[PDB]
Formats: sequence, C-alpha cells, structure tokens
Amino acid sequence: GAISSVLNDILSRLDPPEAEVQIDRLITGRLQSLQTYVTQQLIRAAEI
Amino acid sequence: GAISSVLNDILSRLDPPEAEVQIDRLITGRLQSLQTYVTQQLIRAAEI
Amino acid sequence: PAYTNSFTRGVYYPDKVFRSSVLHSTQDLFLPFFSNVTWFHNPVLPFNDGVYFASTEKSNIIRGWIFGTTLDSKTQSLLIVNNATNVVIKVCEFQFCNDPFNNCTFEYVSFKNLREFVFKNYFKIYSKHTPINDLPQGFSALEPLVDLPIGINITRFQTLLAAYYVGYLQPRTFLLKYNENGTITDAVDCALDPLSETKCTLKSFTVEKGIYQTSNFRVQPTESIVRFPNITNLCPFGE
Amino acid sequence: VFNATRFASVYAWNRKRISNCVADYSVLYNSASFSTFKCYGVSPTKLNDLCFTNVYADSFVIRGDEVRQIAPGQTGKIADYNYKLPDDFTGCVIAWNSNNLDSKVGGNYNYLYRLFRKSNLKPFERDISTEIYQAGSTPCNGVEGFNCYFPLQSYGFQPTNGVGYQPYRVVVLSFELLHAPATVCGPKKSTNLVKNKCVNFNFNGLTGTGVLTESNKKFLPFQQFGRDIADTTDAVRDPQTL
Amino acid sequence: VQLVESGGGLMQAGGSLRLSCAVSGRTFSTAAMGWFRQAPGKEREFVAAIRWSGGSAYYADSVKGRFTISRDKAKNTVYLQMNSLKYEDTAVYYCARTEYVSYLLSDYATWPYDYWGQGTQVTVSS
Ligand SMILES: *[C@@H]1O[C@H](CO)[C@@H](O[C@@H]2O[C@H](CO)[C@@H](O)[C@H](O)[C@H]2NC(C)=O)[C@H](O)[C@H]1NC(C)=O
Ligand SMILES: *[C@@H]1O[C@H](CO)[C@@H](O[C@@H]2O[C@H](CO)[C@@H](O)[C@H](O)[C@H]2NC(C)=O)[C@H](O)[C@H]1NC(C)=O
Ligand SMILES: *[C@@H]1O[C@H](CO)[C@@H](O[C@@H]2O[C@H](CO)[C@@H](O)[C@H](O)[C@H]2NC(C)=O)[C@H](O)[C@H]1NC(C)=O
Ligand SMILES: *[C@@H]1O[C@H](CO)[C@@H](O)[C@H](O)[C@H]1NC(C)=O
Ligand SMILES: *[C@@H]1O[C@H](CO)[C@@H](O)[C@H](O)[C@H]1NC(C)=O
Ligand SMILES: *[C@@H]1O[C@H](CO)[C@@H](O)[C@H](O)[C@H]1NC(C)=O
Ligand SMILES: *[C@@H]1O[C@H](CO)[C@@H](O)[C@H](O)[C@H]1NC(C)=O
Repeated sequence: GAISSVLNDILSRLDPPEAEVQIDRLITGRLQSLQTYVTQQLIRAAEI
Repeated sequence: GAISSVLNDILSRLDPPEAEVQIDRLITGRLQSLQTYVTQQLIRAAEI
Repeated sequence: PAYTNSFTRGVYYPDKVFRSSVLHSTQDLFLPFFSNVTWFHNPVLPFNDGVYFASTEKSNIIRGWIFGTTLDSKTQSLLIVNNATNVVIKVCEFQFCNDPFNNCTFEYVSFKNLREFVFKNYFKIYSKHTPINDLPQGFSALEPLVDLPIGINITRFQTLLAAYYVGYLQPRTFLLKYNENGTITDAVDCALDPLSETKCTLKSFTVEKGIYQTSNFRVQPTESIVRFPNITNLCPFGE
Repeated sequence: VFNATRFASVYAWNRKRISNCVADYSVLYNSASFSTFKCYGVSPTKLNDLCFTNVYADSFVIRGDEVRQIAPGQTGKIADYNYKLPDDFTGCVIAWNSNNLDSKVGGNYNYLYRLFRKSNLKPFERDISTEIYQAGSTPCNGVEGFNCYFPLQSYGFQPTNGVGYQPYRVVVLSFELLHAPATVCGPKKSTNLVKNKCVNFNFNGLTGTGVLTESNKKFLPFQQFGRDIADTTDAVRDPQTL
Repeated sequence: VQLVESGGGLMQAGGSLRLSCAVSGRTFSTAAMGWFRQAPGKEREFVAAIRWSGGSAYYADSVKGRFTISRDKAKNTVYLQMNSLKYEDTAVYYCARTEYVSYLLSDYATWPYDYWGQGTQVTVSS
C-alpha cells in the first residue's frame, strides 16, 4: 500500500514527513512477512 | 510510532481527535505483541 | 602527555530515575574503560565531547576552570572558581589573563584527596570525592551536583591552580548494575571487547559456557558510482 | 514576549527562556488577538495541568504566506536557512498580523531574511553570519559580484501590501518535556495528600491511579521519582514536600 | 535622521577632493550609502554605493579608477575620494542612505533611496 517497494526511491523523492509514513507501511509489511515465516517454520520444525 | 509509550501521558496531552490516533498505534503494537506471545506459547504447550 | 589507565573510571548516574536491583542499558557519553588519561602536573585543552577531570590533591592547589570557545574577552566564557567556601560560577565576557592564576546575565554562589568530575553538554556537572592511598584501582559512581542552563558555546577549556588527569567522553553503550539501594556498583562497556558485547547481549555479568551470536559484520561501501548514458542532443539554446 | 515593542529578524530570531513561574495559558488560548495558534503533540487546555523544566519562547517576524513554514518538516527559505523546527516538535506556534506595527509608508526594510546558505539549518540552529555566498566556482574572498552575493535581504513591508506580504509576528513555545524537576507549571491548584487508599493522583502532570504509602527507598537528594522493571513509575517525590 | 554633507568645492582638473556625509539622529540600521550627482540642466545620476556591512563598493562606469567610496561605521560617515578630477565631474553631489538590504550590490545603482543630503557643489576648473 506504499508508493513504492524500494526504500531509496521513497527517501530520494518523498521528503521526510511523508517518507516516514510510506516507510512505516513498508516496515509493517515485511515485519508481518517475517513473523509469518517464523511461525510457519516453528510448526514445520515441530513436525520434523 | 506514537508520541509516548504511556497512555495516561497521551490522554493528559492531547484531545480525543488525536489521542485516538496515538492510542490506535499503541493498541496495534501491543495487540500484535500479545498475539506473538500466545502463538509461541501454543506450540510450546504442544511439545510439553 | 603521560599515559596512565582509566580502568573503570568515568561512571555517573545518567538521569534522575531511581532503579533498584535492576540492570539498565544506556547510550550516553561515558569515558572509555581501559583507555588512556593524559597526565599533567597548565595546558589549553579542546573540549571536543564531554571531559573527565580527575584531581589528586595534596593542599587543594587547583580549584577552578574556564570553559569557552576562545577563552577570551570577545565571547562570554564560563568561569568557575572555588576558594574553600563558595563556588563562584559566572558566564560573562571576562578578560582572561595570558597566564591566569561584563554582560553577565547568570550568576551563582555556593595525594590523598581524589576528586573526580564530569562536565558535559547546556551544562551538567557530576562529581565524587574519595580518600586514597597513578590512577586508583576500582569502581565508583559520580552523583550529579550542578545543572547550569547557560547554553554557553564551549569547544575549549583550561585549569586554574597537585596532579590531575584528563579524559574525553564518547557515545558508548553501557550496562550498569543498581544494588539494593539504587547505587551503581558495577558496569560493562558494551564495545570494549567481544566478551563485553556478549555480556551486553545477554544483559548479564555472568556468561555461562557456550557460543553466542552477538553482532553482524558488514563491509561498508568505499565510494559511490554514478553512471548515465553519454550526454548529447542538447536543447537549442543557441537559437 | 507578546507585548514586546520590537521583534527580531527571522534569521536572528530571539530566544527567551521561561523558568520558575506559573503559566496561565488561558490568556493566550482565550484571546482573540491571534490568527494562527497551532499546538503540536499537546493540547493547550491540558497545559494548565502540566509542569516543565523550561520553556523557550522564540520570537521573530515573517511575511504572512511564510507562516505555514513555521511547522515541523516544512521546506522553503525560512525553514531551510532561517529557522528550522525539529520533526518531533512538541509545542505551540502563535502568529498574528502586524501590519499596523511593522509596516510603514514607503516600506519598512528593518526586517531581514537569509536568502542563501550552503546547507539547510538544523532544528533550532541560529545562523547570523554575513559571509559572502559563493554561488559559483570562483572564490569571492569577501568580495561581492558575479556569483558572489550577500546572504541576507530585506522584507518589503508596506501597509498597502497584500495580506500574503504583510508582516506577521511569530512566537514559538517549546516545552522541556524531560523527566527532571519542573519549574514551569500551570494555574491548577494543589490539595492535601491521602495515604493508604486507592486514589486518582496527579503529581506535576504525572497522572495515575494507586495507593500512596510512605516508602523506605534510599532516594538521592536530586532523584525525582523511581521506576520498576517494566518502565512504569513506582515511587515519587512529593513536589511540595521532601 | 539627517545626512550632513561637507568637503568638495573648487579644484583644478587633475586634483583630488574628498566629500563626507555624516548620518545624525537615531537609526535602527543602515544597509547601504550612495553618492549621486546632478550637473546643471541634467538628470541626477548614480556615482557610487557601499554596503554598510562588509564595505563592498559599486561604481558608475564614468568614475571607475578615479573615485573611491569608503565608510566609517563608528562615525556613521560615508566618504567619496574624488581623484583625477575632470570638468565632467562638476555637479552638485548628493549623499543617500537606505535600510533596504539587497543580496545584489548592483541594485544600489538603481534603488530609490529613502534619505538624501542637501547636496555639495564640486567645481572643476582648468
Ligand atoms: C562555537 O564558537 C566557535 C568560534 O570559532 C565556532 O566553532 C568553530 O566551528 C568551525 C566550523 O566547523 C570550526 O572550523 C572551528 O574549528 C570552530 N572553532 C573553534 C574555536 O573550535 C562556532 O561558532 C561554535 N561552535 C559550536 C560547536 O557551536
Ligand atoms: C571567595 O571570593 C568571593 C568573591 O567575592 C567572596 O564571596 C563573597 O562572600 C560574601 C560573604 O557572604 C558575600 O557577601 C559576597 O556576595 C560573595 N561574593 C561573591 C560574588 O561570591 C569571598 O570573600 C571569598 N571567600 C573566601 C575568602 O573564603
Ligand atoms: C544499603 O544500605 C544499608 C544501610 O546502610 C547497608 O546495610 C549496612 O551494610 C554495612 C556494610 O555493608 C554495615 O556496616 C551496616 O551494619 C548495614 N546497616 C544495616 C542497617 O544493616 C547495605 O549494605 C546497603 N546495600 C548495598 C548493597 O549497598
Ligand atoms: C597508551 O599510550 C599509547 C601511546 O600513545 C596510546 O597509543 C594508547 O592509546 C594508550 N593505550 C591505552 C588504550 O591506554
Ligand atoms: C555586551 O552587549 C552589548 C550589546 O550588544 C555589546 O555592545 C557589547 O559588545 C557586549 N560586551 C562584550 C564585551 O561583548
Ligand atoms: C553563442 O555563441 C558563443 C560563441 O560561439 C558561445 O560562447 C555561446 O555559448 C553561445 N550561446 C549559447 C546560449 O549557446
Ligand atoms: C511550600 O513549599 C515548601 C517546600 O520547601 C514547604 O516547606 C512549605 O510548607 C510549603 N507551603 C505550603 C503552605 O504548602
């Protein structure tokens, strides 16, 4: 839901006030992605 | 991302219109944290 | 120019918070443990960061400091003088001697002797006084004494007269141990050595045997490269 | 600060420190004398119930259309080269038209602004230097000419100028929301202390609910209050009593 | 605020004269001082300007290499050193002052000034 996938692009075009919001969206997304990955691996490891 | 890690501080500094936003950030954060804790406990309980 | 050892000296209470039997990790300006303190028995010293001053006294010879960018009449410079009764601290543009032995808005009035001070930036002064048997072996915390909201620019300082030592603070992460009574009893410099990194990671003073992942090694880029296609087909500015 | 005879130029904005006093903020937020009254990370009403170690009133003058540049993370000549607010600013910005005072027949040129600088200012940085700006590759050596300009320029303040170009007086209140002893409080009155009961307490703005008991903690003469493991307040020092 | 001019008068061609202009009365600030001249029946014409801060000077082409403008901040006085005088230099010379700060020194050649002196005659003879 951010303006771009690349952090550098946001940094270099959007100024900090708006850039911060976009980066917050990007952070939230990947942090959720990492959490999902970890959870799945935990369950997979239990099985193994 | 909120202006403080305390809730009363926000309530004692801002009006509802914006304390809402800050509190939303705090709630999101902590609810995510609780979900993580419970998830970890679930599989730990499985192995036990 | 002599070098002796800052074994564990340069520890002060970071803020006004009271903490008991809890280990607290803080990023602040603390003197490096086990670095060098230059030894002098009066030279001009630049105040780059906070400075650690440590005086070994026989007869209380030294009792004053000047703290100013140029230490001269033209800009207002901080001047602190003790004479065993009152600590006269003034911030005016005072004409200062070649060898010292107005517009002053702010004003305040109050080897066995080891006196340790930390001065940092407005202005903050911590200190501690102890009896001693060239820099003593051990550990002790400095309680804050003064907070001057003067906002005076200070990039250089001098002493006003006995041995003393000078150290320079650095922004280093420390782990501090608070005892039953909230007194600081031990510390760890999280960047001194790999063992200390381990201690700081675990938030403990006791690492039991094992292998611990502490940090992440990463090569830094040395330079920036920018490439674009050859310049051509100018705009018709000539026209 | 508000009733000051003269104001400072934006490039050399004045700073007044406020300490050790009671602040009746009503006189400001009840007054109708102000066009812009914008408070960040604080509501004015609540200021009556709050204490601070220090307050900074930064005073200066700009033209109307640049008042928007007095805000966190704005860009332009003012916010870049004259007076920069931090992105995490916590305080109030008050601005009101001063055409009746700062403008005169023929144009008031006493008020300046910095037009050139080699980099943007840091928050609350003050640059009063008059060095010749080297716009090009040729050193100026303090000599004005081609690509060598004086960094400052005057404001054209005439009574007939558009509201956009008319002079506006600006006051910026910043608060020291540190944990340290607070000397700047609001008008709110104090009461008696009740021990060994569940109460809704407020100590110098630190609000909470709990039971207040005489402690045995070996607090130091300077230590204001204490916390437990969870980063929550556990013990305090009475503002009125040691 | 008054601008009080002095010096000048009669001098033979090739000679040098110095004009002074003292600023009296309470000033908030001075941006720049200038000299202008008006020859009989002709338009008043820019001669030289000096920025109060820094002392950078700007000259009409007709006086370059011949005239020097200078300032004494403490005395609130501007000077025009008029060397290598020519008949063409005969005119009433006027001191001018402004509080207008332009980034661009050359603006002082064309800026309408706020304050004017009474004028001092310079007459260059054979
Ligand atoms: C404090 O005043 C001094 C006066 O010179 C200034 O610091 C100088 O800063 C420049 C810019 O980097 C350096 O090249 C000089 O080395 C500094 N001078 C000295 C004496 O160290 C500046 O106006 C102020 N500096 C600070 C820290 O605010
Ligand atoms: C230390 O020097 C100061 C310089 O005057 C003296 O401190 C004064 O103490 C007297 C007595 O109370 C006060 O009336 C003055 O206001 C103080 N002056 C200032 C500016 O501090 C004092 O004479 C000296 N103390 C000694 C000799 O022990
Ligand atoms: C906290 O303070 C108490 C009170 O002073 C300390 O208890 C004393 O300990 C010393 C030596 O450590 C003894 O001489 C005293 O007899 C003790 N006093 C009492 C009342 O028992 C205690 O050591 C301090 N805690 C720490 C670890 O700093
Ligand atoms: C000891 O002194 C040497 C000689 O200059 C210096 O390089 C070094 O920093 C000092 N060692 C320490 C870390 O105390
Ligand atoms: C004190 O302030 C006045 C007012 O600006 C100034 O004229 C004077 O130079 C200052 N004193 C010193 C020695 O800096
Ligand atoms: C005009 O021609 C001259 C001489 O060839 C050259 O220096 C200049 O760059 C030209 N102008 C433009 C705008 O191209
Ligand atoms: C005011 O505060 C002081 C603190 O030193 C205290 O001694 C005094 O009793 C207080 N006065 C009242 C009436 O609260």
